[PDB]
Amino acid sequence: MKVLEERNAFLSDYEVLKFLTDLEKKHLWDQKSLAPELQGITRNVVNYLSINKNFMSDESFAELMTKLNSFKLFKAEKLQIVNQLPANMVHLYSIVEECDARFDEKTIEEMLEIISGYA
Amino acid sequence: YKGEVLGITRFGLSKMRDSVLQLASFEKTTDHLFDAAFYMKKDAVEGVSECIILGQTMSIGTGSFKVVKGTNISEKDLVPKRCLFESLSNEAALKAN
Amino acid sequence: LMISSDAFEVDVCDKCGLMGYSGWCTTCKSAENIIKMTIPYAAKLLFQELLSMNIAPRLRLEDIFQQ
Amino acid sequence: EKAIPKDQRATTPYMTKYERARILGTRALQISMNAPVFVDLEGETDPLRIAMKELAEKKIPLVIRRYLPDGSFEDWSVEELIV
Amino acid sequence: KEVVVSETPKRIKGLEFSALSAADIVAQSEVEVSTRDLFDLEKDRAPKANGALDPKMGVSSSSLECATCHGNLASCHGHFGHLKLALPVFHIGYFKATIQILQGICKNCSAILLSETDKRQFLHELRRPGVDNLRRMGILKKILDQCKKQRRCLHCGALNGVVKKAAALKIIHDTFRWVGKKSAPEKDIWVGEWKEVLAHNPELERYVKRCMDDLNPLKTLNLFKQIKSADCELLGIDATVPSGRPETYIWRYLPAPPVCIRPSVMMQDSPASNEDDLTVKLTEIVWTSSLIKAGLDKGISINNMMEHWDYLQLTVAMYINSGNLSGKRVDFSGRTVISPDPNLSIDEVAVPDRVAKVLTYPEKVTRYNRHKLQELIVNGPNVHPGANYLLKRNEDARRNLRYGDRMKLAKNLQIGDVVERHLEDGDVVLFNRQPSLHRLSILSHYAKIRPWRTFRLNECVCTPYNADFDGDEMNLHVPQTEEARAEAINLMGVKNNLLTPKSGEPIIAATQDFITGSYLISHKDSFYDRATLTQLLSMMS
Amino acid sequence: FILSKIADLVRIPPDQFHRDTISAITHQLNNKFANKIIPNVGLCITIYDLLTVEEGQLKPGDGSSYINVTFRAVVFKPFLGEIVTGWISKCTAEGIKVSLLGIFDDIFIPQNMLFEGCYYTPEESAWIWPKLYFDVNEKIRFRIEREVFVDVKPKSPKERELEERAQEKPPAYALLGSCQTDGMGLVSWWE
Amino acid sequence: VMTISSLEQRTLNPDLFLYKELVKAHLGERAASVIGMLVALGRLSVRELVEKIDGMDVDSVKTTLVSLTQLRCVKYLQETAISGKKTTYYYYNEEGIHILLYSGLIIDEIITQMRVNDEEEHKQLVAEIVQNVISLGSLTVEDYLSSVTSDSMKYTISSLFVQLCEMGYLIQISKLHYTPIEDLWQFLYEKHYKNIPRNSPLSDLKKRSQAKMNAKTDFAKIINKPNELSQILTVDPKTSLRIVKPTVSLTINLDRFMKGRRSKQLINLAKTRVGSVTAQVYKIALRLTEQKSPKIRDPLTQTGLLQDLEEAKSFQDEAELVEEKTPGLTFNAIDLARHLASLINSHLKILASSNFPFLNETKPGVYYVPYSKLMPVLKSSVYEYVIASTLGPSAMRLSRCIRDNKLVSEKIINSTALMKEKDIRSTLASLIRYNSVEIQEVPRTADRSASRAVFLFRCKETHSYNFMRQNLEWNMANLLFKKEKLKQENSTLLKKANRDDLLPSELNQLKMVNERELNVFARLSRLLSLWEVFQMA
Amino acid sequence: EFPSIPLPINGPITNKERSLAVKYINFGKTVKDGPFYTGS
Ligand SMILES: [Mg+2]
Ligand SMILES: [Zn+2]
Ligand SMILES: [Zn+2]
Ligand SMILES: [Zn+2]
Repeated sequence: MKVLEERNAFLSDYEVLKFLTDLEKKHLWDQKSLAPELQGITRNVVNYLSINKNFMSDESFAELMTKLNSFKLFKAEKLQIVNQLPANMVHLYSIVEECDARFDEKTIEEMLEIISGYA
Repeated sequence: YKGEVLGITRFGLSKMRDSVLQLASFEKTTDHLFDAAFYMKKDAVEGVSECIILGQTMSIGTGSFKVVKGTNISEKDLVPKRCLFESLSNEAALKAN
Repeated sequence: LMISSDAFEVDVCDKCGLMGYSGWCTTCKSAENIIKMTIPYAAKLLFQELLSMNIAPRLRLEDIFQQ
Repeated sequence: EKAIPKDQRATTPYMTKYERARILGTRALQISMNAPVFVDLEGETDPLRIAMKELAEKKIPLVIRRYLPDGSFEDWSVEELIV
Repeated sequence: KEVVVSETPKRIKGLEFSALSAADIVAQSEVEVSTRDLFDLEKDRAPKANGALDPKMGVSSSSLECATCHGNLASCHGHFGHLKLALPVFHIGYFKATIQILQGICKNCSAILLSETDKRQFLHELRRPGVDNLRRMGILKKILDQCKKQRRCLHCGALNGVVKKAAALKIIHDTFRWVGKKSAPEKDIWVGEWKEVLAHNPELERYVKRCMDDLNPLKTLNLFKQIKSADCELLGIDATVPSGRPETYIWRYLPAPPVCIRPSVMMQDSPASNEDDLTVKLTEIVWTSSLIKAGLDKGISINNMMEHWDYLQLTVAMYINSGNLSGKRVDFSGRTVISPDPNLSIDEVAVPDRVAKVLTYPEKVTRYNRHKLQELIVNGPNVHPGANYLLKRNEDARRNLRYGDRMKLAKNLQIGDVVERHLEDGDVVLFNRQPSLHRLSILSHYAKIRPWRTFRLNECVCTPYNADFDGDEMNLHVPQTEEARAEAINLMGVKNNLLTPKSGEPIIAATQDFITGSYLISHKDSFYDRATLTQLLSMMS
Repeated sequence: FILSKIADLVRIPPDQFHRDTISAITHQLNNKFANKIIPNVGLCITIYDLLTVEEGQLKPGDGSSYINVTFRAVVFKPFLGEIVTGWISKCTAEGIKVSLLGIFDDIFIPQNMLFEGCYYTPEESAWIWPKLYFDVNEKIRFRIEREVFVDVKPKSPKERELEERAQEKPPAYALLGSCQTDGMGLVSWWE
Repeated sequence: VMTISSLEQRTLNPDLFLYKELVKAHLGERAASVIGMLVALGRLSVRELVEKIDGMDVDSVKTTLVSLTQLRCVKYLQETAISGKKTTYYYYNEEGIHILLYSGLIIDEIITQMRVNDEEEHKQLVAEIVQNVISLGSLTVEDYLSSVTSDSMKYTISSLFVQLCEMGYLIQISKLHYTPIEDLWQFLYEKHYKNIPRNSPLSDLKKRSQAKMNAKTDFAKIINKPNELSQILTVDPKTSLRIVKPTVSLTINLDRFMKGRRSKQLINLAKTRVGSVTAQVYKIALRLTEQKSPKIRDPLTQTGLLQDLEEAKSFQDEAELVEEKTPGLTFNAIDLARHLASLINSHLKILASSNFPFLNETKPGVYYVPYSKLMPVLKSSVYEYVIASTLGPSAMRLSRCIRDNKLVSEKIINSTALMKEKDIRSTLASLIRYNSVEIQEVPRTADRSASRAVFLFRCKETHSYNFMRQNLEWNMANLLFKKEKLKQENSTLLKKANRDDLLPSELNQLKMVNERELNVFARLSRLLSLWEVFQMA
Repeated sequence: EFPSIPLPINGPITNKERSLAVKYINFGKTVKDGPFYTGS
């Protein structure tokens, strides 16, 4: 079919999660009612995307986006680090491009782990 | 109405009708198809005589208009719903760079 | 004149608008421009009678619902 | 292609006998496909008969788009048109 | 996974008439016939093979499927086959077109011979946005009229005479008509060459002297290819499509029609079935074409070659060369004689219960007919308030209500089912007499189920039908949808057509014995009483 | 996960006129944009919202109501793709396959762009890294490099009988990647 | 079905598919669309191109016309009406398409033209100079010399620049050449008619007298404009070197280039006549007489033939008078020929007595090479060597014996060189197929039948020449369309093969398609050398 | 295929015109690289 704007309004993963959460409250629940060919992906996206928060943020999301606004970087990698949560490793370096430096090690460790562990 | 008095005969139906199939409903056939294929008539279907051949609805009488059904929806429901989507990417993209 | 007399389903293509058989164009062998529609059967015999000789009554299509 | 607004409509405000039969047949073809009616009908059959009861009450949710020969849409709702 | 499949309701907006070129015939073709004439009758069931009707084309029987599309005679659209013939032959239908397009060309440079300023003026005159079909033929007549004035050519020194038909299907070019006393250098070459060839043989070729120029169809096939193609716009053809090209009006490939078009007549079930003559004509084309292609290089040619080639030209001319009657055949109709009945209303025709049992009406079940259609199915086809067929919502089949399928079938009755109910009281029906003069010959009525088998109707409505009853038959049609049934009772029925449109006078009103029954009541010598007036008031209502 | 805005026309039958317009159009758009992979856009999931609807037009043939809409269906498509989580499916000495389970299992990653110090054995053991090697059902965070669409290969009708007497194969949405980072490829290689 | 023998483009497009394939491989694809409507229609304005392409706008049509005008692929013509409204009109230019057609033979003949300074300058400098001339179109000197940094050898271009425009190719830019051939005559034909006042009738017109002499006079002056002109040549500054003025821009002339290419076929006919040394002295005597020769047909009879018998008669007679009276090309003396004694004079007498019409009409003793009596022999000597080469020598016998007399008859061919009824008829029908028999009938009945009729065979000229010319253009259109077939099979190979400035299956793919890409050009040059003769009168 | 009637004389690989094809393809590459491309 004729598309109009392909790459428009890059949204995060938690926004998709809360959209499919609020999509299954218009009708009967997916988990509370467990105890037409559309509920499959509806219960499979919400099950697969919640695998990293195992052993939730509206105002904490606001504080986190202001903290990401405190220092500047590239465009979509802020979305990548606000979704992947790189906390207990050096995976932030794995996000932003080569040359492992931009700023020194005792600052990348704390600006990684406080931000990605408070959320 | 064309500026000349020409009646209804073999040479009379060619006054305005561009329709080849309407002019194929008359005697002395097998000569109006070949010059229509030679001079390459575009032949936009508008007359009722070539809408009953193709099975189309005619544009006179009952099919001279269209009826459509109103949705009766307001602009309050057709809103671009939005709550904290592009706020993260707008501030940390033009700061000190 | 059409439904109770000679209702006959067919497929005609958009580019070089001749007709094929239900999945294929027979002229453009890729055959993705196939549009299925109904037509009187005597019009189908008239089209094949014209196409048997050196006349090509090409069908130019447009959608009903535009704006 | 331009749509004439309500304050610039130039056609007749009456209902033609050609547009009385088509709106009734379209309503009766919709009712035969199990559409909800909006009239207190007595128990009967033949959607062409119970569409006349809606036309006499003027509760048909359609409009009659009247095309002029350049594109002059001119909406003309059914309840605006009198019998 | 799968993909989005989108569809749009389309309709026809034009008919661009054109001629098939050499590539378009071969592209839509299935196979070439390739020198087969005996239809390949081997002694198994006398089947058919290549070079004729075959499974590469369509089918003409119950068995022996197509195997291009696996279907019977009811489900095969037919397929074409190309037929290439050596020595490309002249087209019989484009004779006048070839003469008119050869009058507008030089025969040496193969270009147009109109002056390039008058070409510019007439070309600007062609592209006016308002041009009628009667106007453009006049402009092309002016093209061919001014083009018969330039005797020489604007690019070469050759002279153009006149070109016409040799009074056959032979195009002659009478040269040297405009040449008078002023002898051309080409005229000097003409005189020297003919004097030389008469000096060789002064016995035979002296009597025949007016034999100037001929146009071989093999030669003008090679002369239509040397066009500049900016000149294929004043000749009528619009050369913006690759299906333009005046070369494409000469036979180089003959499209063989499908065998679904070629009739296999049903004067059979007898052994050794016979076909029509069109396949015989195709066979007789293929045989002489292969004979020319074989004997082109194998011996005695020239007289047999030109005789068989002109015979092939006459064969192709006979192949496509050799009424305003009724035509269309309509389902759900009847024809019965008529009878008098003034107890019936003017908007009704009484239909007997013997033809109101096979003339059905398709009714979709909904919320407002489930209480009736169940009993209608239970009554069955023999009891008159009943039904015959039943179409499921998921389209299982068209199951008839005759072989099994009792009481339990009416019990389920899913909401998308379509029954075919018998004709009942109050159904819209249209009613016709076959010599239809004006628009009051086809009215619309309501039905009424009665005894003995005639189409009786009231006599206040027999005046537009021109009924003089005496055993005259009339036709009866029932509409089969919800939208055409409304367009008969609203603007076509009896109560909405009390007038004639010829003068506005009432054409459909009181009749013969209803006039003399009103002259005797309203006569002045009649005086009634309550033992009589009450009976008169009770017999009218 | 992008927000693609496309526009088409849909039909609503007369037996669904009792509901409101928004839920009817939303139900008719979900039968078309289920697990119904779009040509060169990716795979749609749901419908976010709809806007600038028009008057419901109708032809004399059907009797249903045709509405041309403009909506913002959510399509699972990374713009280039850098790092995404998905566990392994089955061991093969080729471009190894993973599963982003719940949506589709079609992502390959070619082995030739990974570390050149590995070897696959036919004794059911997987690729051995220059410590222990990986096994089944473990979360793998990998790279996205190449994503090339092939939409529709139509099939000729006389060819459709040589594939039905004896007995889809190209995926319409396939991804590739190239693992390069030291330690990336398994979760418990870190910590 | 399996259409593989090139049938879906076989007959649908001659005479414009060549022009669409010469511009598709050079100027993108959007230029092919606007050049396929100038040929298929003719004259159409800017808005007509927009409403006829169906897919480009005014911002797209007007942009592509500049890229065609820069390669002089579009003629300009402005017009007006009786009420005004002056607008712009565009014609298709075949000279620019011929420049795009040859394109390497321009930079092949110009290499083998200069003297003793050989293989130290004419591989790097002039091979970039002329290639930038042909590619970029109209070039000036100052905008081009600024590309090189620290031009220490800035005078080395000027020595090759003043020499090359002195004797040929480089010429002043198209201030005349964008105008059409027809309107340059028609505007000159009407200005010498309305500026004559009223007078006596004298056979009712009389002005067609004056308007058929004097306009031709200054038409020749217009023909005198693209030649060797001293307005740009031999400018003498004080205390410096002889230099031309580098101010105005300059392009190439496709009029002296073609008459130098005609000398190749003349050398081939000389090698057909005589072997080694006498052909070499005819070669050098023709190369010394190149830049002043009469050319391939002038625009006086390219268009505007007004049906006059005397004009068509004494146009080839006054061309003989142009041939007789040159400012020095008739001076073809012995020491002038040997400068760049009696032995080569004897070889030149052998040229005089060779009796096929080259190097004739020597009444006082000074020799001259005729051209107008040479062109039919040039066009026919190559036509007789193609049927003899491809179709057969018996076909050449059966075709040339038609030409021995005028209209040999059927009972006279079988009396010459071969018996009857065996292969004379098959060969004769095959030559009917290639437009070289032109059958004619005389009847013995009342409706001109085939049984009671006998035939007459005369080889009519300018029907065998035009058909073979169209066939050669067709096969040229073939040979460049198959070159675009390997581009779709190398779109993912030639695009990636640019970052280097082993996978040995690519060695049988990349270096295997290269000779298949070069042999089509090696055959296209021979297509060019065989086709040129039918467009040089 | 279908054409089997004989072939002309301009088809050996004994050419010695290899420089002309190189000049052809370098002219084509310099025209394709130029500013007046306007492709697709
Ligand atoms: Mg009677
Ligand atoms: Zn097609
Ligand atoms: Zn079939
Ligand atoms: Zn001519």
